Amino acid sequence: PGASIFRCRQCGQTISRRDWLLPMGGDHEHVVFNPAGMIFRVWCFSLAQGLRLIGAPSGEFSWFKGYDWTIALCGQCGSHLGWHYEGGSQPQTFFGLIKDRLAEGPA
Ligand SMILES: O=C1CC[C@H](n2ccc3ccccc32)C(=O)N1
Ligand SMILES: [Zn+2]
Repeated sequence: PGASIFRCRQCGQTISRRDWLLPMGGDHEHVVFNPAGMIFRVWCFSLAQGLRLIGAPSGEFSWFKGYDWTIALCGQCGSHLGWHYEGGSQPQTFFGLIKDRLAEGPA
């Protein structure tokens, strides 16, 4: 399989797997805008590794009802890869990662 692991596009750090994609609200892809109007194509993952979660969670402008977010950087290079979500149910936690900041390839 050549499409099974997601790595940081900037450095190659191991981040997630196609197996760990999560359909939240019926789709793994969510297109969203931050308060500064920046558009992100976000893929939900049940699980991710190789990140560094920055600060404490915030509910402010959460794209996912009932979840608080933390900034998720690449733990290797510090590139902004997305957010970790916590404090909801089914599931309690998940990752929302910026699709175009990942590279897909072989295990
Ligand atoms: O679910 C989220 C993640 C963080 C994101 N976000 C990105 C910048 C920003 C500044 C203030 C509050 C929120 C912010 C967002 O809009 N929603
Ligand atoms: Zn990186």
